Amino acid sequence: GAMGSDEQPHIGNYRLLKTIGKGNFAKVKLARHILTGREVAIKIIDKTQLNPTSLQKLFREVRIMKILNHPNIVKLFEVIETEKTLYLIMEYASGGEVFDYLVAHGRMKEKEARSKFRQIVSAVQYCHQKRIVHRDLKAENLLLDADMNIKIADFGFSNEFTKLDTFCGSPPYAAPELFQGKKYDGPEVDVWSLGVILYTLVSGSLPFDGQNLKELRERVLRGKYRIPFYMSTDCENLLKRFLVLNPIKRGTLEQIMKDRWINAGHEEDELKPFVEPELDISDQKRIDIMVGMGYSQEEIQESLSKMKYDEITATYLLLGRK
Amino acid sequence: GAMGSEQPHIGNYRLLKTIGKGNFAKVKLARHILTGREVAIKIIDKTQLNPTSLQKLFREVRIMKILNHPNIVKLFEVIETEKTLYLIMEYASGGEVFDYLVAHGRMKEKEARSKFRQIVSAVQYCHQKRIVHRDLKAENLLLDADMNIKIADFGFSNEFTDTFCGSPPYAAPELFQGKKYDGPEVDVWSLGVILYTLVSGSLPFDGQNLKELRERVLRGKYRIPFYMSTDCENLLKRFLVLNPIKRGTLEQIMKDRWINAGHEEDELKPFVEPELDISDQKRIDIMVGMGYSQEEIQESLSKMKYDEITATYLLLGR
Repeated sequence: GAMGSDEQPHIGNYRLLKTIGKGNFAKVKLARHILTGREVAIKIIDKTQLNPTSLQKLFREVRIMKILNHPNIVKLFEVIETEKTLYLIMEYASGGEVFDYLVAHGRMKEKEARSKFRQIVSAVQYCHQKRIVHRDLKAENLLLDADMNIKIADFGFSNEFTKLDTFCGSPPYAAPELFQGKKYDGPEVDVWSLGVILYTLVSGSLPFDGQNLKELRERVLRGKYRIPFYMSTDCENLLKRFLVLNPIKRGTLEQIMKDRWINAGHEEDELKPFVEPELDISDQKRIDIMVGMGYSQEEIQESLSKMKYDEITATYLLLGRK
Repeated sequence: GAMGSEQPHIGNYRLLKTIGKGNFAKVKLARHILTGREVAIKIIDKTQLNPTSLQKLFREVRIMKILNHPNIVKLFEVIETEKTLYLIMEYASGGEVFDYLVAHGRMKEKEARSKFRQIVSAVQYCHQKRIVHRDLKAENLLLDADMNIKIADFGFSNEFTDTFCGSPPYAAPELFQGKKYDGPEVDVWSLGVILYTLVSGSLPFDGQNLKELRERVLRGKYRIPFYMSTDCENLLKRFLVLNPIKRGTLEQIMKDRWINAGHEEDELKPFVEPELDISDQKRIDIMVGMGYSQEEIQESLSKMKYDEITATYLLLGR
C-alpha cells in the first residue's frame, strides 16, 4: 500500500525501480529488497488475462522454477500472489544478452569462450538430467550477470509468459530436423542449439544465417559453416560433436563434457554433471539477522524446512548472495 | 451332505470361484453360511508334503494366530482333515496395491499418506511381535473393498502362495554386498521403496536384468518428480539409506511431519493390540439363536480355538 514518504511503489517487501522488460501477458521490473538491499528482477504476470488451463500450466512452471538450483540458471527467490497478479522475484542479470554483448564487443577469445560454454553446458546438462527440455533456445535465454557469469533465463518456461514476437529468435538456433519433418522433441534438439551457441561465442556470428527463412533453411539443412582462420582445431572438433544433421549421431552433453577443448586449462578440473549441494537451512548468522528483522525463530525454521517461497525464505536466500 | 449338482461346501462355508492356484495351495472365494460374510479360503493339499514342508506350513498357521491388526489379513477358522488343510481368512477384493497403482496412476499424497500409516503400523507391529519378513514384494500388499491395506504372507516363506519375481526391486542394498541379510532394517528399506510407488506410481530402482538393478540399488539415487512435496522427499531420505546402521527406525519414523499431516492430535504411534472382547451379548444372543450353547461359546472363545464358534463370533463383528 503506500510505503515511505514520497518513495517508489512497492510490492511485498520490494521497492519497484523501473520497467526493464515489457510485452504480452508480462512485465519485468528491477526492484530492491527493503530488508536486505539486494536488487532483483520481478516478473509481473496478469492472472486476469489468463484462462484456467494457462493458469494451471503457469503454476506448474513456477513449481519447475523452484526445483532449478544452479549457479548459472536464474534462481527464483519469492512468489507474491495477489488476486489479479503473480509476482515472481527472480535473480537479476544486469549484463544483458550474450549475443548482444558479442555484437557490441566482437568475438570472445577461446579462453573467455570456454569459461562461459562450460557454464552453459553445465546448466543445460543439469536441466536435461531433470528431464526438463526447452527445445526453443534463443539469444534471449542466455544472459550475463554484473560478473560476466552466464545466467540462463526462462529455461523450461513456456513463451506465453514472457507478443507477436514469438518467432524472431528461434530459427537461427532451430535444429535441422524441424525443416525435415522428423520429430522435434528431445534433448538432441537443445544440443544442436548449444553448438550454434558455441559458434557465436568464438566467431561472434551465426553459423547459419539468412536474409530470409528460405535461405536460413537451405543452409541449416545442409549443415556447412565457415571455420574462421583463427578457430583452433580443437574448437573445430568440438563443433563437429554438436552440429550433426542426424540427431542420434550427436553427442550427449554428458559425453561432451569430457571433450579436449572444454577441458583445456582445467587438467585437474574436468567438467562433470553438476551435483546439487544440500541447501544449508541452519546458518545461524543468517537466522539471527532475520530475528533482528523481527521474524520469530519458530517461523523461520518453518518456512525454511517447508521450503515455502515466502518472504522469510526469500530473505534468507538473498542474505545470500545469491 | 451335498448341496446338489450348485456350489460345494466345507464346514460352514460355501465355495465360490477359485481366485488363485499355485503349486501346493489354492484360494477360493467363499461365503460363510451362518453369517453371510465373504471370506477367502486357502486350501492346502497335505498329501504331497514332505515333513519339512508340513512344519513350515504349521509355523505359518501359528503366525497368523498371533498377528491381529486391522491391516494384516486375519485368520478366522481352521478346518483340518487327515489330508487337507483350509485356512479361512479375510478376503481382500481390491487386489495388489502396485497393480492398482499401474492401472489408476499414482495416489495423491493425502491418499498415499493414509495407506502408508496403515502399512507402517502393520510392519512395526510385526517387528514388535519379533516377526521380520526380509522379502517384501507387491503381492504382500493388498487392498480391501474399502480401499484399506491388508498385508498378506508377512513372515512366511512363499511355498504356499515364480517366487523371485517381484522381490529384487524391493531388496535392500546389503543383499548385493555379501553381508548379512536379516534384521528389520531390510524391511525398512523395502518400505522406502513402497512409499515411492504410492506417491509416484512407479519404482525407484529398476533394470532390464539383475546387474542393472544392482547398480541402481547400490548407488541408491532415484528421481524426485516435480509434483513431489519436499516433505515426502525428506521422509524418503530416512528409509533409502545405503548404510543399514544409519537407516531410520520405524518407531522414530512414525513421528515424521509427512506421516502426520492432517493428524495433528492423532499422531502415528506403535499399534497396541487390545484384549479381544469375548463378552458381546448382542453377538452371543444372535449366536444362541443359531443353536449354540451359551457356554460352549465361552469354552471356544477363551481358549481361542479357531473353530466354528470362534469364526462365527468374529465374523459377526464385521
